[PDB]
Amino acid sequence: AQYYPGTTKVAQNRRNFCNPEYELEKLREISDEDVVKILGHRAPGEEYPSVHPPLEEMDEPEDAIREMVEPIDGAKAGDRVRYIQFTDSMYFAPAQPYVRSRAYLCRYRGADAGTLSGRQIIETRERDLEKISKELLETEFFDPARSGVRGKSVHGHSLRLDEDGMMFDMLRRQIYNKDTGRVEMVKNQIGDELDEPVDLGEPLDEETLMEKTTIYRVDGEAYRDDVEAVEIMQRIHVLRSQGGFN
Amino acid sequence: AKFEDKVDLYDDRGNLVEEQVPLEALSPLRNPAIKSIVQGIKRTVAVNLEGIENALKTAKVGGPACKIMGRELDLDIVGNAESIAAAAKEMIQVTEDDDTNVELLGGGKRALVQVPSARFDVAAEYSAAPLVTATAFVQAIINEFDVSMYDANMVKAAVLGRYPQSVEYMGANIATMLDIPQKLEGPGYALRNIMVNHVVAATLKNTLQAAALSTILEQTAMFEMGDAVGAFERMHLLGLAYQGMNADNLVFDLVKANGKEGTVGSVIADLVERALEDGVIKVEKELTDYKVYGTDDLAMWNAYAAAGLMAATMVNQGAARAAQGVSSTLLYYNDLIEFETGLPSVDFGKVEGTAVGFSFFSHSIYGGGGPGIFNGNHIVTRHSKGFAIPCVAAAMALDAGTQMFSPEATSGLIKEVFSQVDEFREPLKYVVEAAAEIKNEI
Amino acid sequence: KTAKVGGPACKIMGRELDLDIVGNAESIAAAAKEMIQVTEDDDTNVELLGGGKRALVQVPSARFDVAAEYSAAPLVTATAFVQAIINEFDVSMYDANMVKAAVLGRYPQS
Amino acid sequence: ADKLFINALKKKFEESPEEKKTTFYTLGGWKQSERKTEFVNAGKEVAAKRGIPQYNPDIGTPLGQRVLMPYQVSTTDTYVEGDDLHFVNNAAMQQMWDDIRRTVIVGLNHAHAVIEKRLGKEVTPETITHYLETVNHAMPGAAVVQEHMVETHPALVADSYVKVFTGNDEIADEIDPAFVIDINKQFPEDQAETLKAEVGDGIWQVVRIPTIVSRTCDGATTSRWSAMQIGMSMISAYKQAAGEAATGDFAYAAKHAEVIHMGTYLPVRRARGENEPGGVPFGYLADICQSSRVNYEDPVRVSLDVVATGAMLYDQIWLGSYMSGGVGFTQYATAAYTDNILDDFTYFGKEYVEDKYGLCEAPNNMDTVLDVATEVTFYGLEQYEEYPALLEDQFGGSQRAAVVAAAAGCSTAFATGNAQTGLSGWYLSMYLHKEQHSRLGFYGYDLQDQCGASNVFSIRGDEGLPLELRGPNYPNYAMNVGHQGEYAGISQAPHAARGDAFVFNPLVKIAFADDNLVFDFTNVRGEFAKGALREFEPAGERALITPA
Amino acid sequence: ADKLFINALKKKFEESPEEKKTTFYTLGGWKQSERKTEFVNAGKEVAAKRGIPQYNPDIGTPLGQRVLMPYQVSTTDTYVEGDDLHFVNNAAMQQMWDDIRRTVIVGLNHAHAVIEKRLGKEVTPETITHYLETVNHAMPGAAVVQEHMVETHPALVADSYVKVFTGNDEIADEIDPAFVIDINKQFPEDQAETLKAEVGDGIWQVVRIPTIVSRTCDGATTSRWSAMQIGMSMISAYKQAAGEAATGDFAYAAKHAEVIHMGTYLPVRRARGENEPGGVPFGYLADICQSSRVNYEDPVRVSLDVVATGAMLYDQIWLGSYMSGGVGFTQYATAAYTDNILDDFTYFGKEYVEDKYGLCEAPNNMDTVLDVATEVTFYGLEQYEEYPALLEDQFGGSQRAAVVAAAAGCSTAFATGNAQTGLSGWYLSMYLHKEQHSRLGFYGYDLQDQCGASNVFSIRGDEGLPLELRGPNYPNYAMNVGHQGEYAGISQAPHAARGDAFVFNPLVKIAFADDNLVFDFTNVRGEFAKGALREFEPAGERALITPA
Ligand code: F43
Ligand SMILES: C[C@@H](OP(=O)(O)O)[C@H](NC(=O)CCCCCCS)C(=O)O
Ligand SMILES: O=S(=O)(O)CCS
Ligand SMILES: O=S(=O)(O)CCS
Ligand SMILES: [Mg+2]
Ligand SMILES: [Mg+2]
Ligand SMILES: [Mg+2]
Ligand SMILES: [Mg+2]
Ligand SMILES: [Mg+2]
Ligand SMILES: [Mg+2]
Ligand SMILES: [Mg+2]
Ligand SMILES: [Zn+2]
Repeated sequence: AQYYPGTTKVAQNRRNFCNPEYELEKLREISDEDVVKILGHRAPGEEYPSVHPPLEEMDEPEDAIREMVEPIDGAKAGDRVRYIQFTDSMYFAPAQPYVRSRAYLCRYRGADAGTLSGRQIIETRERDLEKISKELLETEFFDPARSGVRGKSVHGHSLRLDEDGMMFDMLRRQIYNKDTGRVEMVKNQIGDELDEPVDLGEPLDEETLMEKTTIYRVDGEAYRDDVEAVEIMQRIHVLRSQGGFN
Repeated sequence: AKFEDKVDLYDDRGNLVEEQVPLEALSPLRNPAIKSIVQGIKRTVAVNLEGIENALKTAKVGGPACKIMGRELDLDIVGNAESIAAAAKEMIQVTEDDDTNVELLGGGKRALVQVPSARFDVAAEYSAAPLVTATAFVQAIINEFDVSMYDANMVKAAVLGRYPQSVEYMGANIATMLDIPQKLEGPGYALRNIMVNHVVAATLKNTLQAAALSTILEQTAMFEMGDAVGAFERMHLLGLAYQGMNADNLVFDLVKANGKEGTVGSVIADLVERALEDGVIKVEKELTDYKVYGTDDLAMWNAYAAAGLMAATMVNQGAARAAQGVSSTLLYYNDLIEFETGLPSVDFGKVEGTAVGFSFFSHSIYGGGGPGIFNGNHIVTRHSKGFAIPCVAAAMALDAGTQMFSPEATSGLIKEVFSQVDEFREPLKYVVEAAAEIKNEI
Repeated sequence: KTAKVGGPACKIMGRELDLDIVGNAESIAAAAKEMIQVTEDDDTNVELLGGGKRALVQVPSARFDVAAEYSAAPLVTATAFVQAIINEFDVSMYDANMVKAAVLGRYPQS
Repeated sequence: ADKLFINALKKKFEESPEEKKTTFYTLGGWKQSERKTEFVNAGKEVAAKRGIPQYNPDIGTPLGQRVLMPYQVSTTDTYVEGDDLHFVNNAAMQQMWDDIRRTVIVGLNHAHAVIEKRLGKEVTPETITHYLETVNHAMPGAAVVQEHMVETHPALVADSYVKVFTGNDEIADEIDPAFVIDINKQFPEDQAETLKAEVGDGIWQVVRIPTIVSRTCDGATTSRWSAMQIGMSMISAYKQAAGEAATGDFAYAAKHAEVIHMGTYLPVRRARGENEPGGVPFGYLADICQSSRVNYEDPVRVSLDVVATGAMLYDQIWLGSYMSGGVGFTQYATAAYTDNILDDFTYFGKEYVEDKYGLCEAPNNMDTVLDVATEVTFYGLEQYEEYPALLEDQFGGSQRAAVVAAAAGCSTAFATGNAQTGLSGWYLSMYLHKEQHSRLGFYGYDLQDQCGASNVFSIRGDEGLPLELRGPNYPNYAMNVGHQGEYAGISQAPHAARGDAFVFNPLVKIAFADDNLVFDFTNVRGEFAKGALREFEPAGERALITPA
Repeated sequence: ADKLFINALKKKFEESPEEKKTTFYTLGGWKQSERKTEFVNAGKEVAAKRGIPQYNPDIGTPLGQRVLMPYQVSTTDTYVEGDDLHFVNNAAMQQMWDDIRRTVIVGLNHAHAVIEKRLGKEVTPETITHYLETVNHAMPGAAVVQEHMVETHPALVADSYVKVFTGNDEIADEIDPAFVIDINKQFPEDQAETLKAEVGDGIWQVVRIPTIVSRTCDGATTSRWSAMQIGMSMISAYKQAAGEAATGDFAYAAKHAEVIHMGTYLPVRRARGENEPGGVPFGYLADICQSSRVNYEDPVRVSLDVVATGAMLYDQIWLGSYMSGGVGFTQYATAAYTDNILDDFTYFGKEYVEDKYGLCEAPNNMDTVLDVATEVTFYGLEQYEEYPALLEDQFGGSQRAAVVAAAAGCSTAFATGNAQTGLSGWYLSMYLHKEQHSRLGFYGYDLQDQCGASNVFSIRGDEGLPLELRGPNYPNYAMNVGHQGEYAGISQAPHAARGDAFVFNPLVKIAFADDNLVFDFTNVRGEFAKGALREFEPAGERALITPA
């Protein structure tokens, strides 16, 4: 698959996020327990709550489509559908909103992804969401200064960075420490205090942000100079226009 | 034949039924089974005799929480169902050997009613079904028990609700898959105002059959709206065949190849490869490490992409066994395929746009709800001309129990009555048989 | 010709199109009838009146035996005339929406 | 004792009310009237200010060649010129309508189930009370989740809030009484028992959106406004993601699956959305009026307070403005709520029935209709023949038709305990009155009247309905003055004689049992008088945001 | 000269508009804001008086962790917090909608034909003036025929009147000029000749009913109230029997055959009658705005005055209240009429088109759409990238999408002189924006956007319509913020570049050229600022009839 046109670093980075054969760079280690705490849906050692009984207990009629489609493990179990949501700064965060939903539907099974300017979300079965979430948090989908895990109060994608280089967060879920240079997650994604903070590693420096970003900007690679990517957008416009007419 | 296209037709197990069927043998305008399905859905009513009896015994008539103290009437309607139904049938039929059907279900608690087709051939629309059924059962219940002139208006309220003070039959104990003509968003929309959950309930959650019934209703509405007249006719017929009738086993084979480990993106890659292999698209231009595809048949590219979209919904919401992500599949299948190819997505962007608002109105405070409460007449989901809602039907067929407003919650009366009807329950079977039958008349 | 479309007293300056529809009524009618009909020689009737100023149109009864109601008559008729007008004069993509407005009015805003 | 209208007649005219002759033409036209003089002076000032002629007493015919009468608001000792009862000039009447229009009842039963099942979270009195603090900040138009929101001025929207009620006393008694319509406090014991049994363990919100918004917008705004802020307060108080798939079930429940509108939408010739007057069924209007829970020892007073509520809303604001306009229909309505005239006639009929049958003990049949409705019709008509001042007071035949037939229909229902034979007695009254005086109402008054007998007991599609379910959109009723509010009275009459807590919807009855409303629904006729005197304080004004 | 938004950005933030970094969390939350401090104090006062908690700044999340910004009303020097632009808090915004809702245009052509042919009486300027004196007494709610009528207080209904206009100068000048909208006085010469040619010898009334009635009732009241008082005034002024068969022809003419509503009624899911915002097509909204007749030298100013008119009405009042409610959509709309941002982008695009093509000289084709909309899209987007203060100001992607695409679509229509290619340029703008920043608007913003390209030039039943005829009920547009007012600007843009007197209906254009309106439609943004400062005086208030 081709994924995206263009000849910039931005374009290649958009293709690499979509391509399940591209190995996302891992930047930080986070424990399973700490992913669970950051998600905030259940407590450590709490069994997965259910929304319906396990599939095997349900005795369904013959359906060739269902027989061909393997359910994700949380669907077999009857897990709740829960979410993880991220906000990406327009100051060169590595992932961005449509990059995420496009990538998620190429990489992940059984996924309900939503894109907005200030937040991007995936909803899926809870035990499967915890496995995807580890990857979204540990890899270059995430930077702990320019990306935020935020289930509510998401303002900041379009705000000026603070003096530490951190995105604004009304609820200050991610704190940079002036003396040490690491970010810690001090609250879960909905804003409740964590018993103990989670280290999220060092913010990527400017050079590495520029290497890895998927936003086009005049002070990075401008979209209007990625003339092949603009050509395909314009093509789509014109072909949809003619096809709606006749 | 106006069109030279032929398609191979399969059953819902992926076995070939008939090869090389002319496209127009699937047209709503020609296929006798689609005619019988559509006249069936015009003429079929579910009567809840238990619900009428209970509303009368408690005087709970006229809509939610409403009650008239002092108006209670205790009538043994379910215990006299056979007689009541026969007397209603005598008023419903036109003649004694016509196609009127009145059949008790549930030990007399429910009745399937099919009002004779001929009442509709001399009617403007379809409201004769609930209105002739309602009065025949109100009169039959009054005559069974000799209900007095002073009390009979309670029987009317228990059967048809607060109408005509309300525009709808508010509080009625009858139900139809269609809704009243005043609720159409535009003229020609009546076959679109059919809840997704009613389609999934009538077809017993068989995914292919739900997708077929939904497609047949949506694309038949496209004819009634004039959308499938002239320039656009072939586009609509090919969407019906490939997205809703599993033509050439395309949907089926995509799901088979992607069901075990697949994603929306893997289904896209397979569909693009199949379109290329079949000659539906070709490389037009090379950019820098990027092939720009073109087509000399936009209706067929649209159809192939539509089959892929249905497969992607089956793979994606089938793997989750949770319908909610159909709004995301409908969006990003189309958004990804345009940047994958350089060609326009299904319905030239209108599935993608329907999916943007459907996603918003299924995950926000402003309106909408869960997938099963939408329909082709809903303001959020009317915009694509038949290519979105059948995927929602497939997704709700595959939902394992994540919805509060599930077909069990919203459509139980519909399910008991309308799934009795073979052509509603298994339309893929009947439409393909009828197409094979008229194969040489096109 | 006047751009007076969309309801009483309405006009869009600059949108006028001067098309000789009544002088070419026979061709336009025939092209509409081919889209209106289900099969050749079915019960579709398209007959000109008043030297091409008016047309009586009877949409084939079969389209109604597969419809819920009766709106296919104006909807199928309007679209077949809009497309036959556009095809008769080769009206451009940019201008064709005025043909639509002159046939069917302010629908679907109204 | 004097008939109940004698005091008013004696206030109106110099002559005693039995006197047959008078003098006309000597009062100086409009100059006899304080209010008309106010209007002439205001007209001159308006026309100068704006540079366009406006009110002018010399255009058209000269008002006041007879006495321009004061009216007693029935059950009060307030006497006002009829212009002070016009809804434009009476802020109590406008607020009555705003308080109905801006109310919606919205269940929490689906919502709490979504919380317990999809989200896997608990619901308790504690979490409900948290939710109610949250929604009472959010409902008037204030923010709970996003940064940089701009909000409504709290003092402009001080009339908007959310309360709850439930038949479960355990939960009801535990919530801050600030948020609870307490059934046990608001209703006498019998009625509270009935209402709590209807509601059961259901929990329902009564949402009032701001009057200033209902005036700027329309009735169909109410349930949407309510649902947006319920939705925000569910997200904030229960810690959902701020917009996830489950958020849509709260929206569908609050907008459709557990909403009770005050009015349903209308057909296109009279196109209107929800919560407009034409959509309010007569049974609901009787339940909105709160006389039943205060005056329950006197079924006549309950029934006629319902008639006043409905005559004003349905004739003055609905038919006289929404469906027409101009000078409109003040006195078509005031005949039913002034001078104690309907009260005289209806207490006669109640007396008649109580002595002959006992309330609610007459057979529910045509015999009872023929007896009671004829007897009460001849009593009311005899009063106009014996008191010439009463006939000159209710000068239009429509007025008299509505009044006499309201008394006849209500009395019939007090006998039978059933509104449908009450309605048959209304129509028979009209047919007897038409033959007695060789006139009835205005040119179109008896469209419904002549269809009436045959449609009382019909069962056909657009004909058959119990009276309580009928309303201003019942086909025969959709046009004409002098019927709708009286039918709401007939709908109330058998339930008031039976002692029923409600007529048609117990949720609607409870939802108006609330002293935080701006209008006092327990004393509709007292409020109309207060508005007529310019002493009622409505919500919704813009003085805070306009210059001094 | 500096970009037009620079002064606003320097007023809002201490840093220079180019500065990439700031400080947050140090402003005391809500305590930084005069308006939030007023709201916190008012909420304490409201809650204590009524005994129910209300506004509380500690509910949910703490506003003002960042700067709570002032906004400059574009084209003014007034800077206010955004709460002062919420429609609930802005009496000018409420009156703008009241003045549209309460207006209807009603011909006298069929009426005068009924008089001449059916009654056999002559019509002349003199009989027209006498009818106008009569209807200006009756329209606000006063009587002309019957005895014992009770009437509206003239000072409560001072804003209601009737004027007329005609394209025949000699007939206009013979009718009393107090009643005449004088086309030649109100319009510059070329536009006046166009409008008079459209009207010809036709004679039309502009009828405005009282704001207090419109707020009590709904928009569908307006043509009814109009017709009632036209009917009474035709009876009184032309000496009919007061109710004869010919009376019904004046009713049908005024209510149906020669009425022009501002808005058509809506389908049942969003049921509303006539004269509600969703029925107002975009070409009518551009015609209601009167910037065209004052600022005709500057097509950018005209177009962006129409954008302000529409963003307020369609997003704040219609989508943000009638169709939702709560805190609502103030800043979704303010992005299009504050800080001179859309003005900076749109002047850029107008000058680009002037230099490359000449206004209205570009070919009307897709080449032009691709050139102009792409160039203007990139300019707008570069401003957010160059100025971090501008991005933090228009912080929501939907606000940016609407502002950038309005400048792109208006500029494309300035090039082609045709609104349809302007609309194609709007959609291309959204597609480029989405790919540039990997975001666009809110979850549901681009439903119409993705259907958009294919439906611009479609001719199918519910798809194909010239942009001027579309409106908030065009199917794809029926839900979402950030489009409808911008589409009214694009509908105005080619007509302002061409110097056309109107966009879609010349009668609507004339009908608002009237300084007797309460809102000044020639200076919509000036009025919004006046209302924000609490300096606008609305009609409709109840002060005269309530306690001092
Ligand atoms: C709960 C929702 C989901 C939903 O259905 N509507 C919400 C909330 C709702 C509430 C917020 C009021 C409150 O805080 O209590 C109101 C005001 C509607 C109402 N009920 O009155 C609203 N949004 Ni929202 N909403 C807005 C916007 C947005 C932007 C904000 C992005 C940012 O970075 O700040 C995003 C969508 C996006 O990402 O593109 C958004 C999301 C959301 N919007 C998320 C909450 C986001 C969060 O958790 O912070 N709105 C805007 O982009 C600007 C205009 C703004 C609206 C208020 C106004 O117009 O003044 C408000 C319009
Ligand atoms: C979708 C529909 O809601 P329902 O699905 O019918 O509840 C509709 N609301 C809306 O369109 C909301 C529009 C304004 C709020 C969102 C603006 S993006 C309505 O209430 O009629
Ligand atoms: O005279 S009419 O009966 O037509 C109207 C009475 S208000
Ligand atoms: O977050 S959402 O896009 O659903 C709502 C924006 S106001
Ligand atoms: Mg590890
Ligand atoms: Mg190569
Ligand atoms: Mg306590
Ligand atoms: Mg009180
Ligand atoms: Mg009081
Ligand atoms: Mg350049
Ligand atoms: Mg002025
Ligand atoms: Zn109003």
